[PDB]
Amino acid sequence: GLNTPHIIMYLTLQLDSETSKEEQEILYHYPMSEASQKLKSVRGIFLTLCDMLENVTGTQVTSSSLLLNGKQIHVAYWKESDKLLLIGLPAEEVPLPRLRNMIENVIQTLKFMYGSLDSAFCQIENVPRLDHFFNLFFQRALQPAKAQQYDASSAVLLDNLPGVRWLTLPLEIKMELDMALSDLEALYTILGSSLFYKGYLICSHLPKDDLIDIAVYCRHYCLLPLAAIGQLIIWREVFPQHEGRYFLLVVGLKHYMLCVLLEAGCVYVDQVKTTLHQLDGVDSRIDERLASNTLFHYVALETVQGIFITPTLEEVAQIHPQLIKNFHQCCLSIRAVFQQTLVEEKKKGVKEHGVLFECSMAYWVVGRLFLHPKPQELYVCFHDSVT
Amino acid sequence: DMEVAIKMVVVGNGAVGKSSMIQRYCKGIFTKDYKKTIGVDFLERQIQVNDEDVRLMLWDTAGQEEFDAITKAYYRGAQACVLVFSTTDRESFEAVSSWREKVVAEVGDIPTVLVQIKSCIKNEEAEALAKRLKLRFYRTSVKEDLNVNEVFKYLAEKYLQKLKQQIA
Amino acid sequence: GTVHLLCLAASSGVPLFCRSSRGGAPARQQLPFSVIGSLNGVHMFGQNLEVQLSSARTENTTVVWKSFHDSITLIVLSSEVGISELRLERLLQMVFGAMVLLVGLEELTNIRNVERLKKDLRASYCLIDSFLGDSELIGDLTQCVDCVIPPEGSLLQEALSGFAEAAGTTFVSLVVSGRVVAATEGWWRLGTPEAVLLPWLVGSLPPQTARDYPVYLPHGSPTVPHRLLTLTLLPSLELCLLCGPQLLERWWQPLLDPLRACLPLGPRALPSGFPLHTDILGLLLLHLELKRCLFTVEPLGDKEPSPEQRRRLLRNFYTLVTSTHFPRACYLVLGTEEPGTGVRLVALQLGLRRLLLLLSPQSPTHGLRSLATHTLHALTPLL
Repeated sequence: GLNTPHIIMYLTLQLDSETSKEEQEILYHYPMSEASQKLKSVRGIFLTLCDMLENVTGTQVTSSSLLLNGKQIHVAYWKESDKLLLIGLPAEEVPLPRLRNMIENVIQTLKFMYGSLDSAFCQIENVPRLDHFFNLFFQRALQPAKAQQYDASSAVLLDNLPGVRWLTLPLEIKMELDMALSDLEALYTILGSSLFYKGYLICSHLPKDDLIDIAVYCRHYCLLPLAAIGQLIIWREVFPQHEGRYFLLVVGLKHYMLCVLLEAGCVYVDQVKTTLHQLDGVDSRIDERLASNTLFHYVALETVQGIFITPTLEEVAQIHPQLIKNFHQCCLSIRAVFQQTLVEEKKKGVKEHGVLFECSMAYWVVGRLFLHPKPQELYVCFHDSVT
Repeated sequence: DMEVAIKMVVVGNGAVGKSSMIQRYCKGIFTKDYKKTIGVDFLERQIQVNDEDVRLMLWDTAGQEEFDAITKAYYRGAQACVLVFSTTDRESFEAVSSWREKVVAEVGDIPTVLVQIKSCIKNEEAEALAKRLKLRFYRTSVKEDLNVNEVFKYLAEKYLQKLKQQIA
Repeated sequence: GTVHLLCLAASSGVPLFCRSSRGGAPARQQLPFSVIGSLNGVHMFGQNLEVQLSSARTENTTVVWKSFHDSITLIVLSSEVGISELRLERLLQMVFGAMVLLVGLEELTNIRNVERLKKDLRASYCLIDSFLGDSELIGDLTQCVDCVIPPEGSLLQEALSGFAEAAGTTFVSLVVSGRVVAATEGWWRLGTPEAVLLPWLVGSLPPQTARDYPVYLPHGSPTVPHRLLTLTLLPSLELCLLCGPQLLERWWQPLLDPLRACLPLGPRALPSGFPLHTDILGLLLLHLELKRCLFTVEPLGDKEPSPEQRRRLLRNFYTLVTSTHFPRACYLVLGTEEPGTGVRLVALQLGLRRLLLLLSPQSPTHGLRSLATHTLHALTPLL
């Protein structure tokens, strides 16, 4: 809720000024209300903790937990040169691994917005839109319920995995979509593009290092609804972890979301609108595809390409409402167990995990990792009749 | 080792360069960048006083009013205190009385002493306050590198006298 | 595996000692006052602002604070690979329970002076750095007594009852290597921290024929100085007797042979040659209603060497099992993707008798729950 403590803030380390007011070390803090003043006070604890753990441990502070008013609040860190970004959310609403994933995603999004996040927070003209974005951030983290409630329930897990909800496609539909997107590629050059349908990614040529940024930016603004109009013509400069300008276009029409990245060194909108109009003949086919073993649910994920496959809303329509949310909630902890070995592998560059549930009807919620083949993760709920 | 572990609490104004003299005294552990966020800096310097390897837990306090109530938490249990002030600075000259009354009202009556480091003020007035509040003034400079370890040795000797007094 | 335990006086701020067991071995490492002062200061900053700073995790290590009562705090640094918060919190609770066991609530709350407090706690490190270093028991982490089932003989309990009646005490316990072999009902009904502290305390104590030490019961008698008499009649075997050479020969003389059977039974828990699946390389069981723990590491020692490794995997797995659990089960297969490599860890809760298992990778993944149910059915008649 709104009254529940939460904060996002951007302190400056190595304070070298004679003044010691709040604005001296706080570059930007949200929310500026009664839900964050206490953490605004404990900011000094946060700074001392970061500096101390820098001195004693060679690594950065991953996170911390603080018992406020009888409930534990998790705070996640990130230390840059002279700046420390820091977020804080309740544990009962946001578990710690989820909090770390949200912090890394939000920092990637901010770097996608305006260069390094130092230039994101240092400026003042971006304060109102930063407040708007963080209001969306907190309202999504705390009040996801805003086709009903199924996406919100699945969120608590789906945001954790990289990628988008990839929709399995026939050969002909994929081929014609690829041809249309290549025709769209044909002042600026096109790095690539990606088409999403009703919140489901339908076809991508963009490299994953920018596709992930596209996905997280679109999601942070609730641009991927389910069973959702106008002409979204988003046209803005972005900085996708890569000098020259790296502009971005996002065109929306009748459940079609085409995101195309442009390099540098209505002109580019008319042809994409015509492409969407001519592709409007495949919406019926893609809807037919969207419509229509003891395996109940699977969130099979790929890493190198960067996509995950989940059953469609129609598939989950046919104890199931409890099943999905319990499965996602437990897969969050299984995700934590797996990110332990994932960061171990990243250092190099464990095998699986299983669970019973009887909140009824066995469950065998099983997470599996594949590192010897192309890295990927699988998460399955199924009955215990056959294993 | 059986260290006595006497706790210094040092109170000044934050703009008198007390951090400089304390860093000059004890090397290694500094933790200098915490007075602006929490309000106290923690330092240590073991010193050989009268056959005793006395451990000195120095707790520098932030002179800014931003950290005052929290500062009151660090005074309690401190085995001795030190009031620093500068001959050049004026505010600390009258702030020493406030610091003394606060430090004695927080934890209690302690065998402490003050120190003037590194003019706008006269030595006679400093002696006046010193004789007024039972402690002796010390003439200290950032360049002489003296009249400070004697301060700490004297305070440690006072605490050692206290401990050997009530141990029996 | 660097680990530092710092005990601080919350009211004053002066640390009590810097006990640390870096690298498992009892290294006499002195943590510089920089970090001690800084952690104490952040703790008082939180306490003043009515916000309890519990823990802070970094990529390498993990630090944790907590405040017992009002005047005592304990903080830990720990760089061991595979650390979770709950292990550290149980360690904190157990060290505080040990403190109140050895010095009592008096001189721990309402401290007249902390110098004599540290001088008194000088007689208390040994159990603490036994805790912090590598240990053969997990009773600290699970808060359950590391009981070992006797060789299916009521003669042990009868002899213990006779000894208790002779000595006029209801708190008597036969313990081997810190593992509770037998005890009267009063010892079973003992409070949660000291029930596991006392056998551990004696295990950490130097081996002597007879010893008399004063303790305080964290449950029941936090202030009453109960005297504990420890008698080591046999190597690694000990008898504890609590009170608020003709001492054992009239009861324990005919039981010398079973006690001989208990000399190797300590490290090798469970009845000797118990019928168990040969793929199990380490067993760990809990009885939550009775708070009784059974932790054995050598059911099959030829494969997967370094039993301390098995102990650490079982402890970490228990931490994750408590994280998820708190007709349910969970398993974790670790190691390389190559078949025949790695280990399996299984856990099953049935009838408030949560049980853990460590297995060779050849064990059937599909039958892991079946094997756990079989082990639970084989172990339920034991206790």
